[PDB]
Amino acid sequence: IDPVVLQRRDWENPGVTQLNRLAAHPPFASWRNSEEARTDRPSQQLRSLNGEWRFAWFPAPEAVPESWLECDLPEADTVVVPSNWQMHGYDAPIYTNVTYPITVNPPFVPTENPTGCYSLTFNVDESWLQEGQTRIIFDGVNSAFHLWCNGRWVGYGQDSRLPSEFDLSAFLRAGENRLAVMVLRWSDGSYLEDQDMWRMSGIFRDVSLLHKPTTQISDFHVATRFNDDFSRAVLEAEVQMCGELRDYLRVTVSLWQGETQVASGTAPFGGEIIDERGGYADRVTLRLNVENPKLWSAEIPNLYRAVVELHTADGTLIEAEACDVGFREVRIENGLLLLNGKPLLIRGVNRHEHHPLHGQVMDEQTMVQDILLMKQNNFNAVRCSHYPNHPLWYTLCDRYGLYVVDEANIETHGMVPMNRLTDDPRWLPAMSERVTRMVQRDRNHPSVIIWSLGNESGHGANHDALYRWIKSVDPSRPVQYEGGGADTTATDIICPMYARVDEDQPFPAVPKWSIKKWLSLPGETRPLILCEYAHAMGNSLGGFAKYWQAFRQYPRLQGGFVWDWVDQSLIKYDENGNPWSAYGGDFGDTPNDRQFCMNGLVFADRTPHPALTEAKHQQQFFQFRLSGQTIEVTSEYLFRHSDNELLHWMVALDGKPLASGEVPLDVAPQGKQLIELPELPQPESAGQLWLTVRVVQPNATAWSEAGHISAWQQWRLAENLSVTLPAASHAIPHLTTSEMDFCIELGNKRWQFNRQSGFLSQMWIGDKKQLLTPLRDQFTRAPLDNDIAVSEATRIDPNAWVERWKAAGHYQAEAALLQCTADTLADAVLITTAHAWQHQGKTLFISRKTYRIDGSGQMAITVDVEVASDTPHPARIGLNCQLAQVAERVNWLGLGPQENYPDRLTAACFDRWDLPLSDMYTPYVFPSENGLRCGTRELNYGPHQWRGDFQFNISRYSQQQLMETSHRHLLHAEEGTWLNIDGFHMGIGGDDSWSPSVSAEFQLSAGRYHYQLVWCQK
Amino acid sequence: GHYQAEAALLQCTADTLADAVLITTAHAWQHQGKTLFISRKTYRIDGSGQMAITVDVEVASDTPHPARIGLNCQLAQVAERVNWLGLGPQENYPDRLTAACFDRWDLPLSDMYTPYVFPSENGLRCGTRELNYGPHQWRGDFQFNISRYSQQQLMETSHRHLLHAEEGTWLNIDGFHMGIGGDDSWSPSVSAEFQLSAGRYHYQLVWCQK
Ligand SMILES: *[C@@H]1C[C@@H](O)[C@@H](O)[C@@H](CO)O1
Ligand SMILES: [Mg+2]
Ligand SMILES: [Mg+2]
Ligand SMILES: [Mg+2]
Ligand code: NA
Ligand code: NA
Ligand code: NA
Ligand code: NA
Ligand code: NA
Repeated sequence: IDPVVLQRRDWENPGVTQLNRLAAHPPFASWRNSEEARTDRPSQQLRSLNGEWRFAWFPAPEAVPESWLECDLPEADTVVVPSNWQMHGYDAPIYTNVTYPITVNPPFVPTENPTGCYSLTFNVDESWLQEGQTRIIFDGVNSAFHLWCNGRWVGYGQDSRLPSEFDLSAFLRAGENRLAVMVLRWSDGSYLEDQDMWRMSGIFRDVSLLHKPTTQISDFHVATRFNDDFSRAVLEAEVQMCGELRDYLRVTVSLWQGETQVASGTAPFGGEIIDERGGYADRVTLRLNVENPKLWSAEIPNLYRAVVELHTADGTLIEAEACDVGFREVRIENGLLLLNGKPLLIRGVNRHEHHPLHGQVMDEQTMVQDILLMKQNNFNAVRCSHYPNHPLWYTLCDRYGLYVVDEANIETHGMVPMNRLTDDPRWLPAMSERVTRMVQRDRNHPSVIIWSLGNESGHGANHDALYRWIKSVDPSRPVQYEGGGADTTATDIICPMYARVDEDQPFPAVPKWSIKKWLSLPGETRPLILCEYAHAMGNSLGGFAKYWQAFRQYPRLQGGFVWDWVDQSLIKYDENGNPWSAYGGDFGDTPNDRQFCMNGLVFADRTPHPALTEAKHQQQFFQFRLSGQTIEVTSEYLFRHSDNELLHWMVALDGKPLASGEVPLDVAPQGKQLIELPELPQPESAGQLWLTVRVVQPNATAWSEAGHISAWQQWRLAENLSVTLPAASHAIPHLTTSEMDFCIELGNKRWQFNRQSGFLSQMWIGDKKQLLTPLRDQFTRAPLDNDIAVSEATRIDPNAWVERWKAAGHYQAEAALLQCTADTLADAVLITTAHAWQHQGKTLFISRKTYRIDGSGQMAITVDVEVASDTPHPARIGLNCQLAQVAERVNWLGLGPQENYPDRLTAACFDRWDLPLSDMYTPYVFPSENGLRCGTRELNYGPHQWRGDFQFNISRYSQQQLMETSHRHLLHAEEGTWLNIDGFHMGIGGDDSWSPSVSAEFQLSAGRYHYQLVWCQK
Repeated sequence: GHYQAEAALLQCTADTLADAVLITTAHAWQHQGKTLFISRKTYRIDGSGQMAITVDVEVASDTPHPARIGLNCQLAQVAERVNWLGLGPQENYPDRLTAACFDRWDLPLSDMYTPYVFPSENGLRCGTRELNYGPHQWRGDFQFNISRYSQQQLMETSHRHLLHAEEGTWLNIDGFHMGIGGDDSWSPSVSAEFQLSAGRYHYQLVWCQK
């Protein structure tokens, strides 16, 4: 194909971002019936061209044969559109984080430029061509394209994340027509699309045809302005037209509240005088008064319907357009972000448009599934990281109720320095279009409360210009932008990524201050909402509660957006057709950044990670205090009463329920309720009483089913310590001493301590061996993504926990025996052991133990550990062994039921839990230490019971296998069951995942540690 | 009832090992039917003359966190000097020990008492690994105070000038001690991290002759 199209190379020129593209505008449907517009029903004037298309792949646009313009290529395939062509296997998707997937040489792209040739033969009815305007709408094309209709060149478009529209009126004929779309993978637009995500291409959002009359609504803006107490509002609708102006033309704007018309107004065209040359003859603004409007919030998403009718004075409708209207005010005042006059607390998450099968194509089902899960887990806000979303997303957020940060498709992370392009006025045109056309599209959505200038593009003069452009065109929403230090002149909100709660990170030029400190820096007055925090990569969200404590305590700390919602894993199939989750590098893509695309609170199929429950608990909308027998409930709702809430309470003695009841909740927003519990029966047993409360929603909502639990909290009540001594045992265990073993016999039970190793190597119950691997101290864990601390494949931080561990010899050190002795007591055998772990003549740890086996068949293991002060703090201080048994169930008295770690255990509840063994393993795509449960007093597995105060995990996978396997699908069940029982376990961290992030209070730094376990048969 | 709690014996047994005698004890402290604390100990006396005291303490979760978890006795010996390896040389407490340095300190006994005009617990030194007083040596990882005044006398006396040296020397050796606070002096002011709230406590002392 040629000639001007190939010679001009528009995809290597940031001065050309489009040719012949129509102006951006809010969603249109061109209804010719007002009632269909009101009810938001399908429009005959809006056709989908989604479905089966013809497609051929080429290595470069030069390889595209001319004949393709005229007719179908025989070698083409029939494929579904929308789609990313990488998902159909035509070439590899690439995962890189920061480094561009192409040589950095702006505005040039590689000569080998994968080219997708899409075509469609389709019908157009004569009615559509006799009169009016027929346009084609490409909602998303990645990254740039030329368009032909029936062999004739139509135009060109850039920006993968906003719609490109072209007038086809002069190109079409009645009956059969053919479209030819040449999509280029790389363009100068790629320099503005360096988001930390899979790099794909193609026609990946809807394609549609829209018919508008020649005289048409071309744009409209809806604003809602309020009095001081929000009891009065004015809806202001500016309407623009194209076509010939006539005196008989009219616009009517009506506002609907369900079936009730609340207001209507009509005017001819002709705006007020704006300057010395007059006003806009082709515009009119309608003003409607609304008394006591029902206000829109995420809490209660009240919506009205505005209908915009273009018509003649005699009453003949030309066309109607429409939108949902949410009556809400967003403003920053005295340093606080307010919604309808009340300060928001953002329970937010970043959300990419990712599907493990369809790549970056978004469907309604997945969108709805995401929103439901978000709301069920107490999220009220979403950031569109890092591009305008599929248009349906905003409609759903409007109707379900979520606060939205709408973000321009501008990320230049890979530039050196980051602002090389954004400070260059030659790139201001390309940047402006990414901002301005976003605003023009999305400005009528009530769910959009904040505009964002993009992501990770430094701070340049181009940001300041566009910041001001938005502030000028839309004063209704704050503008934020994190680049260049998070608090620049281009942001209304201090919006850092991964600024910690208490700890400063004083990077040169772009420091990350403690969020508490940041607020009070000399002269600073703005609110702080983190654009990204609590990096949810694999086994993560350590310290999430620290953020939420601070958000609640500090008025100007107004929350943040977790990074992020969903793992960007992709599905591949093995030789047997079995699906597996894949990450960076698994497609032959290179260079790549491996698992760094998986940072989600949920797996790609939307199965929750364990971190999601911690998020739900910390983001609860009711706060609880206990005083005596009085529960104080405080509502953090700003607008709604608790009109779908009852409080269930339960008192239990070590898991055994003793008393329970329920009280309806009747709490005003920001209000308090006092609940006096009845007099509780005193227990005639030793142990700890535990109070658990939970908030239950009795009725189904749009986002939840009847019985949904929205909040919970636990307290210790009375404890009665056990003073009664167990009865003197009848049986007495016997000590047999050989050269190789200390053996202990009690009935048909046997304990065998290997005297060379100094470990318990075997146990027998009759003729059944109990151990496959001896019981040994363990001080290492299979490294979490946080311990590894890598964000770019070719970058290692020597301070990373795994790096320090490896270098200190933690994973290398082996036990050296210092002492192994045996003694007979009055009613017990006492085995005393001392070991040392060494690396290069350096003692890392010393473990001193006693094993006391008594007549009741209980083995009491007392362990005292020394950790050298100059060695890096160990991942854990515990024991492990491989059990011969494989049982169906795991039953424990401790924190659960889900996986919990010391810095991520607030959501867990103390109680008696019983799960299948498989649930005790968390299938993180990148395998690591997982499945731990803390605060555990009793553990039951098969014939075994362990008692003490410990943390444990239990599974068919050794720490050794977990640390040696890169992918979960490659793990194999080992013989029997691996048990890791820890006196102490280090935090998991997660403030970020590319530097040490475990807070000091969760590091194993005490130097000397003590724990005790009792092992017996159940 | 922390000041009134009475020690009730639960267990006291003796065992003879290969090279040691082992005494095992358990006690419960109770006030009006409520068990406040349980102390479980072993004393291991070997052929070298050393006595290893292992102490494990349970504290009821619903009793106010205790001021200390340790042992005390009145020694017959009155010596002139106190020698220790730990934080010093001056009085230091868990929430007030940043100024103290770890080293070998040697002071007159009188320097181990702080003469606050209103008498109270005083003269603690923390992070101590070895303590020497006359013929005795204690080793471990503990906090201690040492003086001629019992906690009882300090508690019962309003003015320092009314204190009288008791026979011998009162030794208070703690595995754990609560912070002193002071953010103000008219409400609870000891921060949570310096309160003895762990519920279960472990410490070991070795007592021998120097
Ligand atoms: C902030 C920006 C986002 O796109 C991700 O790169 C995240 C780390 O995974 O940091
Ligand atoms: Mg271009
Ligand atoms: Mg980035
Ligand atoms: Mg809690
Ligand atoms: Na706040
Ligand atoms: Na990432
Ligand atoms: Na209710
Ligand atoms: Na691994
Ligand atoms: Na006193």
